[PDB]
Amino acid sequence: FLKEAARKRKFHVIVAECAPFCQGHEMAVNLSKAGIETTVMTDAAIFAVMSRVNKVIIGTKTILANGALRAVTGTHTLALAAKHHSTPLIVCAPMFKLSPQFPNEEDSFHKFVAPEEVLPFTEGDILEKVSVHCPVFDYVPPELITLFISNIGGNAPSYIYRLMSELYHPDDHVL
Amino acid sequence: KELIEYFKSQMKEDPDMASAVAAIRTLLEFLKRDKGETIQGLRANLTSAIETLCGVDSSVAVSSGGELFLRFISLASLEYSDYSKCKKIMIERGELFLRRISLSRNKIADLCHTFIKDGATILTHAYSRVVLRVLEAAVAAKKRFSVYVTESQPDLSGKKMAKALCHLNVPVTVVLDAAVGYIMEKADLVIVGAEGVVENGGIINKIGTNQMAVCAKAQNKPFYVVAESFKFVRLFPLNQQDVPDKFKYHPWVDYTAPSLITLLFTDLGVLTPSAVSDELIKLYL
Amino acid sequence: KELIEYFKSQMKEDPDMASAVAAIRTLLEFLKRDKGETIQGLRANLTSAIETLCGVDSSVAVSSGGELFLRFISLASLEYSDYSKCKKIMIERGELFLRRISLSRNKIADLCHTFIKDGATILTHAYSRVVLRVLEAAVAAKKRFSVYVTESQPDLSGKKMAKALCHLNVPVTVVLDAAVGYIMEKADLVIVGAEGVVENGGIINKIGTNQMAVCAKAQNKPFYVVAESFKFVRLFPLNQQDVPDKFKYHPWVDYTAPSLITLLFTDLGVLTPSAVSDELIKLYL
Repeated sequence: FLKEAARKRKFHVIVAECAPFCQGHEMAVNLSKAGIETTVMTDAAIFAVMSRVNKVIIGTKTILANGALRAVTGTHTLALAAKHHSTPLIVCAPMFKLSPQFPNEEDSFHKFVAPEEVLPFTEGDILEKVSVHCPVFDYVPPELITLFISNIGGNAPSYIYRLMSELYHPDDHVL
Repeated sequence: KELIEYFKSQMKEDPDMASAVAAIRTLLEFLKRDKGETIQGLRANLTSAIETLCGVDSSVAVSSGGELFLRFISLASLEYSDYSKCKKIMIERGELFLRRISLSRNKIADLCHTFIKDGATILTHAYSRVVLRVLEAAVAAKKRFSVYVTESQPDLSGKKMAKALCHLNVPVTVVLDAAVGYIMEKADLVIVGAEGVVENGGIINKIGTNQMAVCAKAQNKPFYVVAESFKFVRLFPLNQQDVPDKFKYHPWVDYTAPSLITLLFTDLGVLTPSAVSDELIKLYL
Repeated sequence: KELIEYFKSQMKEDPDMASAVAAIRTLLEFLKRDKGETIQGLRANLTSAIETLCGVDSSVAVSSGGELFLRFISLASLEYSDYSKCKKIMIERGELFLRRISLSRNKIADLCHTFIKDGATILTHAYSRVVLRVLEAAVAAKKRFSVYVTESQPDLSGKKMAKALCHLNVPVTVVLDAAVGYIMEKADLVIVGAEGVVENGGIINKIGTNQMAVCAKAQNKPFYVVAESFKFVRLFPLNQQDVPDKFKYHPWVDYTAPSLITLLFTDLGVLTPSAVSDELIKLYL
């Protein structure tokens, strides 16, 4: 979505890396390879830099039933900052990323991986006392989202329920 | 007459049962009495009965059930424009509709009881059979939680709700009507029943519900609502004054905007504040 | 003893008068009884009396008045470190302080009654002498307005306020404690009394005040507060739980954040929620 418009428009892209798995560096490099004037930064400076930002475009892992998302860790704070500054937050996700479930569940929402990425094993004896948690994903409510760009055109989160009714059958929700 | 008496009889064998379901049962039972074979005579006689019933019981649910019955008869009229086999097919469809509406409460409980977690605090305003069923199914699911009920000063029904909840071995607690803001921070979610669902998504509930929703919005507290499908009404109040005065009568009801509601648990499924408008548009009531 | 009896006597000749002013009068009157000529004996005997008085009357105003009296004695102690002429000068200064605190109510009314316009609707929660004086001065200024008072379910004092207001030939109206959100749109401003002003600017008032302030914030309604200067207390509650339990005791009081308050009408002048912190810092109480 970003590199398709760089051939006819010129803009500035800010990329916030992910603390557990710094995957934003690859995206920043791939974008700079096309001449888009990209920048890389940490999550701690999200709100500090989100006063000069004009738009936000992100990707999700799955779309829930009430229009909320299961995105990588750090997207909830991004949506909060967007809502504080009243900036539109666009979500580019195909139709196969749409799940027919509401935030029913509890605790098993996020995928927890080994704490090696957050705190290394070479710390010392403090690892027996310190409790480390490494959630990969997080929950983003629908109220902080503005638009959903899909293969069938953009739509509002308040219409995602209809897409659910259009995609899946109510008896196959539990599977 | 017989309409008043039959309504009160159905209300009295089981107190539990709501007024709108009893009204629909009375309307269908009086449908067997109909002798006229013209469609406007059936329409006017039944519409007269629904208005009289609504006069007897000033509630939004009765009017909603009456509007739904007339819309269902209008669909069964667009069947063939017959009123020769139409009355028969209509009676069968109505019986099916009544049996289907009977299971609404169980469906709502089985679908809403999953949003309650162990160790969480719930905040309810007034007594409601739907929230009671949800809580009974949650405690039936090997869950433990605490509940806070508002005393509901207009009529002391919150104490009845607390008694019925404490009877189920749950640590219930009654708070003052003016203390809804003091205990809002000690609540994880809010679940209340709705007397009637408006066109946009808001709810018409007891006088002490909109202020609680406002406090929930002020503290990012999930405000859930549980209501059946026969409570959908084609109203669109813009404020507390646009609500019809016949439903309020110290008013006895208020309107809550959909922006303060998180989700809706109905027999048709778990819905958002906007999906009800789609449903109402599909019915063309 | 004599402290309890003197407090109750001063409370009983005039009911109108608040508890903190009566407590300050009793403390100054018992100051004449003091025979010890050491400063810690005077300090401890008087501090014992203030704690006993606070035990008898569970209110934030009494504690505020006691804290202010001890701070004023500490200043009169930093006078010379004498306790030879110090007791005398202290008694004179205390008499002056009492006469000055007597006019606080009139000053607050004359300063707050100007913010009420002709034809406006006012919303009050519970009975308060300060809001009553403000309304009496406004109607004394050839003004006409309507008032809505909450019944205050914990103790039926809202009805007393409505009676005292209707006695002044004003179209008062009593609403339910759960109806604060239904009549919020029909109110132009909100004026209520404060039992105690916290360090940041919030107020400790009846249990049904924070929810009203929240509704006022949700509808951009001016929320004014009227309180005296002897009600300033060095507390900083972060939520409804940080408030001391001795003041709450179904709690009888709640805390309101300063972000929901528009202005403050005190005997020191019309102030904003932040100027009270400056005043408290200047006193070093």
